[PDB]
Amino acid sequence: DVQLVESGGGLVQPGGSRKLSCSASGFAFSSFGMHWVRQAPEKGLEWVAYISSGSGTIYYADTVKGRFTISRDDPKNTLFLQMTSLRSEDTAMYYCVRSIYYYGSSPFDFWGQGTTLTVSSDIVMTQATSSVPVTPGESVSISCRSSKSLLHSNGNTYLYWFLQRPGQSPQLLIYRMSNLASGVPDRFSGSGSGTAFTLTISRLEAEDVGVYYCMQHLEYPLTFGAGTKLELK
Amino acid sequence: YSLQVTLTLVCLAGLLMLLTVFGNVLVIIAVFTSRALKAPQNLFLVSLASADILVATLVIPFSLANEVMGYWYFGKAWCEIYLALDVLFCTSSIVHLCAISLDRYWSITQAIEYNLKRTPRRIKAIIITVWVISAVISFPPLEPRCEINDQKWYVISSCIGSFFAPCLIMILVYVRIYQIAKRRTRSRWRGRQNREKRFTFVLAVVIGVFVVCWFPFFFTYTLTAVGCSVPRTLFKFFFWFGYCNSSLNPVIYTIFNHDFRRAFKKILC
Amino acid sequence: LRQEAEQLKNQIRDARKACADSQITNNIDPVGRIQMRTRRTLRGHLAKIYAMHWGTDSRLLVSASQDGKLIIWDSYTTNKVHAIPLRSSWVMTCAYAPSGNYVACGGLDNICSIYNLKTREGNVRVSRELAGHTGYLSCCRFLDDNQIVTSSGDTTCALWDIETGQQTTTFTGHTGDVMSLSLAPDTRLFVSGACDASAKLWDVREGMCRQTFTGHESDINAICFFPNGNAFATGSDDATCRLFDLRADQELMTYSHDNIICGITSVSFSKSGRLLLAGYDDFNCNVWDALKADRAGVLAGHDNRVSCLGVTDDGMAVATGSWDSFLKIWN
Amino acid sequence: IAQARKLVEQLKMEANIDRIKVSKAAADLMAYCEAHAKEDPLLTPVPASENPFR
Amino acid sequence: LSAEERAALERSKAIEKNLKEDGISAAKDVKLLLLGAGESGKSTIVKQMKKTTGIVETHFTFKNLHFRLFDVGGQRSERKKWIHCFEDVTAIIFCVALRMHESLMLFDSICNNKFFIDTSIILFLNKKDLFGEKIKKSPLTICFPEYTGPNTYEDAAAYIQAQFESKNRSPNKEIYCHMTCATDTNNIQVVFDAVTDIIIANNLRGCGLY
Ligand SMILES: Cc1cccc([C@H](C)c2c[nH]cn2)c1C
Repeated sequence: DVQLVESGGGLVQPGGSRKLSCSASGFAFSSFGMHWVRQAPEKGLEWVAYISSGSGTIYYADTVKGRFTISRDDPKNTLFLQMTSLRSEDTAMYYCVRSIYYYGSSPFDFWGQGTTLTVSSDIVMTQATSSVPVTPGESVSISCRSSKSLLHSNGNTYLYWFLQRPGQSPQLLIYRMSNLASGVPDRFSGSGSGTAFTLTISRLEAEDVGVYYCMQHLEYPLTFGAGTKLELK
Repeated sequence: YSLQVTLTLVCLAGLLMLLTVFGNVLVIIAVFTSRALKAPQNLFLVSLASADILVATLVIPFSLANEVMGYWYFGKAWCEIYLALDVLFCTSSIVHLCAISLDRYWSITQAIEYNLKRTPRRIKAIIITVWVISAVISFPPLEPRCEINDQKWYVISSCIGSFFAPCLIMILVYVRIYQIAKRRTRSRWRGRQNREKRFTFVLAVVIGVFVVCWFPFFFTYTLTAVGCSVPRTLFKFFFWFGYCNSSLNPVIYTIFNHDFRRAFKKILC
Repeated sequence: LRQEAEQLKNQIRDARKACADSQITNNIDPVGRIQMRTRRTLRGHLAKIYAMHWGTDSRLLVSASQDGKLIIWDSYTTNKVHAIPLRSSWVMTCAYAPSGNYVACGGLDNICSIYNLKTREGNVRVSRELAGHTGYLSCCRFLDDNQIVTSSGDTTCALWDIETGQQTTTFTGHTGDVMSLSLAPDTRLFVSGACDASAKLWDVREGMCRQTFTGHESDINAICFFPNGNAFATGSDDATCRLFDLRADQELMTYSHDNIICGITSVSFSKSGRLLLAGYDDFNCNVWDALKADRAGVLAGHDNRVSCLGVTDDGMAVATGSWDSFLKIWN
Repeated sequence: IAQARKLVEQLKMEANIDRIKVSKAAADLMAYCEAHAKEDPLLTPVPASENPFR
Repeated sequence: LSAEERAALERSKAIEKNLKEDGISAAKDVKLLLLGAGESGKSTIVKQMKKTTGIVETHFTFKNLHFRLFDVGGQRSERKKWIHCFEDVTAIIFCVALRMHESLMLFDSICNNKFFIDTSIILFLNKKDLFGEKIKKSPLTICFPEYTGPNTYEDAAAYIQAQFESKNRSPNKEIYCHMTCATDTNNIQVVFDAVTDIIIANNLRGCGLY
């Protein structure tokens, strides 16, 4: 199948230098736009940087400009990200995510394994509460409060959801807040309005427990919600 | 002075400028958006038509303003520029004609190896080169009676570079092509003889309109420059003849191509 | 006992002649002046093109050309979703799956090629190479995601199974080159063309032709089913479109005009079955009324001849494309 | 021999036809087209708004 | 104007650029189509080069010109329907040898068409030694009317070449000919010369000046 193996991280003193390499296999990497996403060791998600499939368009996060650079080489099937002047805040584990963009596309479909790294306006969405006790066999509802309406003139609703297994790499549930991703049971079903977004899960089971996230794609830069975690009390 | 006839003069000059701009925009529109016409060959014609548009829309107004009032109503600026633009555009036109004829000859002779290199890259490079060389030729020296420069060193070099080399190159190339075509074409003979006479006629008219239009003025300009100065009043007519040729040239190339003429017919009606 | 055949033929001739008795519903208002304009200019191709098809989304259309490239356009924004490089350059047909997951094409290679769209690797590739025919292919259609129906130049039409990869059945009896096979909306019957001015309906399960219609003078080149699934119209090199009904078993409306002297390359109905579109081997796309029998609709351009044209499932727009490598969307 | 043996058997299947009358067939056709004429936009042009093509 | 269809559109532009590059690379070669009639014809030519029931394409290489040669030999179907696609092809190849001379009228039929006209024809007479050894003997016949010529040998060959020709009813057609004995390698060279000649003629016809 598709495998993303990355290992370029390590404990680096503040102000040092390091490089990150995410190796791609099992698919045509040369025709995909590639993403960098990091997660704090305690909680939180954020977007690091994105590189186009043709590498003709580059972006970076607010606190990344002037410190980190990105580059990919197609024949080597690997992405190069350089960590320069790393700070004490940079201690977090990362993720390299693939994407593709055309009509009826599903970006951020497959996620990598991640690397361990240690040291020494724009629309924002909030999720509350972050913990709800649930029982198997009972439907649950999830909502993500957004700031600005995401309904573009194209009739679309640029929003995506995700689910992180406890201790495992996160994966996608609903794309464009209305459709179903591949390999996903039909029980899940996204919903919501232009500004208010609701997630519906019917017949919840003991293997779907985890942490949910909401993410928008209407305008760069990206951002991530607080997240909600479930339990099997 | 032509106190009263200036109305007729300006009317005929405006007619000339509108006709030439009409023909040039028509040929540009025709060469665009036409699958059969799509070929690297036509880029030289496109550049020639563009230079013909710019010369007509720039030089003709100011030259018209001159010699109808007898006074340089503008300031010292920007007459220098004006002269530089006027020589640059004339040389552009001439050397684009040179380049298109040279490319055809290159295509007709040694066909097996040549068809290989006709890539928009090379042809765009040639267009850049011709624009540069024209600009280099036009670069020096960069009541008021701001008239054409007459520097002895500049006049002769500019004259030869603008006229003599392209003319001899056209003569040599087209004589060679006519000889080859006659040799190859040594009961439908009606036929072969008619085709022979027709292509002889078209080559003759193409090589003849250019020379009959440009030879008089450059001949007179070469005269009175370093040699004996015997000018007359018809210098103005000789001057205009160049703009007449600029107006003329686009058609003499568009008429003798069946698919090009069909595209013209479609676009007109 | 061959004379019994030609006596039976006279029997059925008298039968059809008696079962019918132009002068009906002629009082209805004419369609009037109908004019279409170009809205998009799909200018990606390089060489002549032959066939195109509309997806079930009425969004993506695929066309084939001599250069050997299939293009999935975005009719709304004139983009290029995919560009498939072919194995055999020469192609005369293409087809779009109802599920939108597969696309198929074939030509002089005498083999139908089926492609895949949705995959983990995100790149298109072949799926099966159907090789049962010994003549040039004419057109392909998808009964469903698992069965394909095709018509070759061997005077034979065969139904296949992509997963099996073998001819599950074969239809024959036209005694001439069969072209332009079009499935019916019911997806249980279809009618195919022939080189001898004959059309035959076929059964997708039983395996033998049900009816055989005649009456034309020369070769036919196009056929398509009516939206009701109870009729069809056929185009031919005789510059004539003739409408046949299986219930009537006789021609209904012979569309003709003295001025036109040309052939026919493709036809297609409208959403409501009132506009009868067609593509002539000329510099236009003649449009005819359903049953009012008047040469009403005329479309200008483009420069070269016209090969194919196809109406969307919803009727928002129509598409065209021919040997000049340009595709126009008329609304 | 084989061609006649096949054609004779084939022709009776086509002979076994009703046939439905052309008058009522045409009536059904006109009724259907008139009934469905309210949907396709080529007859009556739709407003420029809600048109996917500008 | 929106985030992601911006990426979709740049993908579209990259696809268009790749397509144009592939097209400009592919249209660089030359294409000759040969449709030998009858039997004992094109087999020798195709053998002279140095998954069935379909057209076979042969690729050649000579003086930096690789040739794409198509022979519709296995096509048992009618010519009018599939014959047309070859329209934009530089030169045709015609092979005949040596009664059953319906190929004579077939040549006229292929040379006269509503399209396809403005194309030169390179016809081959691949069986010459067989004809010669047949003509030393007196068949004779000749099963033609008013031949009224010498029996052997170049005279009869020239009369045959005058026949099977002269049916060109259009100008600007350059019909070629050759004397192939099924044992010579000169066929590639003469084909190359014919191709070069028709390219020059074409180019001259293009402004043209013809
Ligand atoms: C050297 C040179 C360059 C450009 C133009 C000209 C002539 C005088 C002219 C002016 N107006 C149109 N033709 C010359 C001589």
